[PDB]
Amino acid sequence: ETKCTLKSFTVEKGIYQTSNFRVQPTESIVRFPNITNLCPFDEVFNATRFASVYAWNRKRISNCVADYSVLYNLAPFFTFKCYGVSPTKLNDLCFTNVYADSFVIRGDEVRQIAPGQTGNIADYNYKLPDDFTGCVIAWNSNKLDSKVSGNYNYLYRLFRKSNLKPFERDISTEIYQAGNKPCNGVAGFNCYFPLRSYSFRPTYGVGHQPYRVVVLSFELLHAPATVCGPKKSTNLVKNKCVNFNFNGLKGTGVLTESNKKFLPFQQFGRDIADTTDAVRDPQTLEILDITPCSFGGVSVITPGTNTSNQVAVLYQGVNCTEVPVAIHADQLTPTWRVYSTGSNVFQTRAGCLIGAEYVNNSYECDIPIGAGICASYQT
Amino acid sequence: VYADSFVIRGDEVRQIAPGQTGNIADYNYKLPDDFTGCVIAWNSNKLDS
Amino acid sequence: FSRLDKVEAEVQIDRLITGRLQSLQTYVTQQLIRAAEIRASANLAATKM
Amino acid sequence: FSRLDKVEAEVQIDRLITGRLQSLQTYVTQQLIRAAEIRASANLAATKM
Amino acid sequence: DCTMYICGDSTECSNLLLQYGSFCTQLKRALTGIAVEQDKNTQEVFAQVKQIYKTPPIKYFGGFNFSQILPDPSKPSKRSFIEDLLFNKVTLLICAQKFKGLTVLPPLLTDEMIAQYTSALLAGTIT
Amino acid sequence: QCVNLTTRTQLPPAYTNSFTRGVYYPDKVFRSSVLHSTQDLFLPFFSNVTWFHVIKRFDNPVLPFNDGVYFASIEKSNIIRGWIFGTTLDSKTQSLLIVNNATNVVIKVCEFQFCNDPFLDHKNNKSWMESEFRVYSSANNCTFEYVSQPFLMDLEGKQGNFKNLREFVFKNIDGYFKIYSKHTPIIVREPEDLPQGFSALEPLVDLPIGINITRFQTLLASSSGWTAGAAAYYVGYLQPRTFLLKYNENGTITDAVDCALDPLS
Ligand SMILES: *[C@@H]1O[C@H](CO)[C@@H](O[C@@H]2O[C@H](CO)[C@@H](O)[C@H](O)[C@H]2NC(C)=O)[C@H](O)[C@H]1NC(C)=O
Ligand SMILES: *[C@@H]1O[C@H](CO)[C@@H](O[C@@H]2O[C@H](CO)[C@@H](O)[C@H](O)[C@H]2NC(C)=O)[C@H](O)[C@H]1NC(C)=O
Ligand SMILES: *[C@@H]1O[C@H](CO)[C@@H](O)[C@H](O)[C@H]1NC(C)=O
Ligand SMILES: *[C@@H]1O[C@H](CO)[C@@H](O)[C@H](O)[C@H]1NC(C)=O
Ligand SMILES: *[C@@H]1O[C@H](CO)[C@@H](O)[C@H](O)[C@H]1NC(C)=O
Repeated sequence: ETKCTLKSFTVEKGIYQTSNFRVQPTESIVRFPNITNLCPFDEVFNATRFASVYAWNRKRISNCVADYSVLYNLAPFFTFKCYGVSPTKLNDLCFTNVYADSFVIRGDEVRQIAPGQTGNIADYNYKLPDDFTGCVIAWNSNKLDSKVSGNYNYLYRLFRKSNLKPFERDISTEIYQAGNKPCNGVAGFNCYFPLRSYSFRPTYGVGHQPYRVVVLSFELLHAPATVCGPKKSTNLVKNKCVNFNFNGLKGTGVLTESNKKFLPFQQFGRDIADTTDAVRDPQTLEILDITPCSFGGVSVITPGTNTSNQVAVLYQGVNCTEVPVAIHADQLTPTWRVYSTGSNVFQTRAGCLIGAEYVNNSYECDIPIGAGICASYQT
Repeated sequence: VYADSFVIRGDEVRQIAPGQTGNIADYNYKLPDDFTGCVIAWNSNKLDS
Repeated sequence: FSRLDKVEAEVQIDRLITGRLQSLQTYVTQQLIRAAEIRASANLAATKM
Repeated sequence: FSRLDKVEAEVQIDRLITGRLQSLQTYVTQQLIRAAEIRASANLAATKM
Repeated sequence: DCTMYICGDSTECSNLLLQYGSFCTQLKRALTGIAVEQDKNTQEVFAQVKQIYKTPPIKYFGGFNFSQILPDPSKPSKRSFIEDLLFNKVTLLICAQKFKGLTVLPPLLTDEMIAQYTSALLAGTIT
Repeated sequence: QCVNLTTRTQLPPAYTNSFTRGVYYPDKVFRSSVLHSTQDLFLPFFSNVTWFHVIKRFDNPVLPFNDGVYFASIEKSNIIRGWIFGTTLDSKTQSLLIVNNATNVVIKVCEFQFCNDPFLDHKNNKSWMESEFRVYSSANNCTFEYVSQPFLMDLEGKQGNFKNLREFVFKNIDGYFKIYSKHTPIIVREPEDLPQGFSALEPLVDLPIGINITRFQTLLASSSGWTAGAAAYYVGYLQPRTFLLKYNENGTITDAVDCALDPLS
């Protein structure tokens, strides 16, 4: 190393400095507060009955946590799609609003809910925008909703003079006019009612049985975010170099116990240098201290090039109980581990020197080490 | 204020800018090194073609 | 110059010339410091003589 | 690098590097000046002793 | 430090910094010169003598009272009284809180040996 | 449903000098026994604060809102309850209603259609009831609603020997609303003016609302025949300035100094 640094094949008797020393992080940890205030989709998914399509139940959800993990893993599902984004990454997608359109309809007309497709429900009851970014869930619901006695209490509009714009609910079902002949009063000639009542029993055709469908819609970054999935956090490690992240507190160091007092609202810690040094764990309520990773320079003590070839290595400003971590394979910055383990390690004020034994007679100084210590090559 | 007007290929405007070179930039017209001004080009095939 | 247009390459060569000029400035500052020290030593030697 | 692209953020990182390097050069310059002054004082003290 | 200060614990910045040249090399060279000159300063000032003298236990200097300047063994250090006042009157974590790769090497000579030189000078000049 | 009585003599708003009040923690950090300088919006030292005294005496007009406001109340019976913030106050855009009367501190952002005089004070014949609470007249589209516990107050209206000082500062920035609060009892001498002392404000809550606001008007809690107890409240404005602050070893703000007041400063 010193031959390469001095740019010569010979090095003169003395002290020299080489590249520095650093310690790499052992592992990684993350921490985030308790996951609470779940989004109340459980009641809607467990609701007794959903209204018709022309009476489409639109529900507002915001300011909560949506556990899409338990969404993906509900037993009675038959269909779960997201045509705008990937359904997998919803755990890390925070939108400012949630609109839930819930209904139960015939299983043969579900695909009309996808935008750009026609259909009675999608033309006279409820359509969706062409640029819709959202999700659709369809599952079997005839097991509890359909009965053999006759369940006609479901309705759907079949006739109208116009196609409603997206996000439009209508209650009026006035006597539909088709031709030029006037109509009013009660049922007569060319006076057909816009809607028709369903019939949902478990004895109709397979695929015609009622299905429960919920559609999720959301906005994208024009207002403060309200809802998204939980952020998982690992356990905590102490007294070892790690890569912490406490709510965006990216950094590196060693975490130790703290003996200072914070305030109920105070969260961080800083010093005159204006750098982070103390934190409060989110999930629990204690104070942790951050200490930067140990590091320092490296120096070589050598006699004349021709006189000998043995050397000694000095680590500047390192507590020498930590150099055992530097006594490792592929952990310390230097690669010459051969002198990582060597002769009797001696401790001084500037660090601990490897490759010499501290005799205690008296001589002059030949190679200045420092703090009252000088080294030489002798018998 | 000086105005220059002509008609070229839609696939040749790239050589109109100074710095680079080309057949249109060597045999028909070329800008100085540090030209100051503006360029406005549009399609005219609805009338010219 | 051999591969790019003037209008963009001139910025890069300006960066290069600025860096070279700053390095020359650093060299000259070091020379000034050394000359001052040598002048002090020369005055001491003159007094000795 | 999280926000900006992987080919043009080099402009910002170069800006920061140049600023920090210039600051370091300034620091070492005043260090040299103060060292020279302290050397003059130390020589005076040695003569006094 | 060369790279720790500028953009420490970075990979691509470390790659893009090494192409400027030998800047931090001459930085380190200048700082090393500064440090060795700093040690040489105290070496020149205090090492004018060779033998380490020592004052006799008897302290009757013809009526002159030197007890203020001579060392007193009561304190663990071999320091006089005026020296004690001087060391108390001067005050600077500051030696440690600087942690961006800015090391502070210790002086080659410690305070005890400097005090021993001073004691030798006093003994020589009074005896 | 709202009934107007009015017929009040309009005394000129009184003027007082803000001694040192109006300093609050700017961020959630910890610094020990260090001096730190900063620039932010603040209430300048020794500025003209507008004082309203309300006892038969009925003063609560509309006030302009800009750069946030510093509101204070020196009183004991706690007769002032709520706040109405908005840009038009005509149900054209959503507005903030903050009410902390008896049940729960409730914050609602909605296009309520309001009245001329929002009143809940007059109540026959020797007490106070929150009757005629129809200060709004419609509920069109209430996007945001927040509920939490009520603050520290007393029961029913009264007067004499004021002993409470409640200070608040309201600031809206980046769509987020910040409300800072402080409460101090046992005021001994009351020259109907703010006391001489030092007390830093404290963070209470943040609201992610994000709407447009330009003016505000207070709320205090049939509507004919009454003579309420005495009260006194204060309003002050803010502007950008720079301050220096001295945290102590325990981590709490202890003193602050201005930078654009005097050559000494
Ligand atoms: C976060 O949630 C966890 C788990 O619900 C809470 O853990 C508590 O830990 C203490 C200390 O061991 C136990 O005595 C409690 O019984 C735990 N509570 C449980 C298991 O419900 C933790 O307190 C929560 N922290 C916050 C700030 O809410
Ligand atoms: C020299 O001066 C010192 C004081 O500077 C004398 O020490 C004092 O001695 C008396 C009695 O012996 C004590 O009461 C004082 O407390 C001592 N002073 C201090 C500062 O400790 C010393 O006696 C003098 N010696 C001679 C020979 O004059
Ligand atoms: C080799 O080094 C020795 C001292 O170790 C020196 O005496 C000798 O001259 C050197 N030989 C050379 C420089 O050829
Ligand atoms: C290094 O640290 C350990 C534990 O902190 C301590 O016991 C040891 O004395 C230290 N080494 C020194 C101070 O040389
Ligand atoms: C010198 O070292 C030896 C071996 O450790 C020890 O026995 C002896 O006491 C030491 N002498 C002094 C003066 O420290």
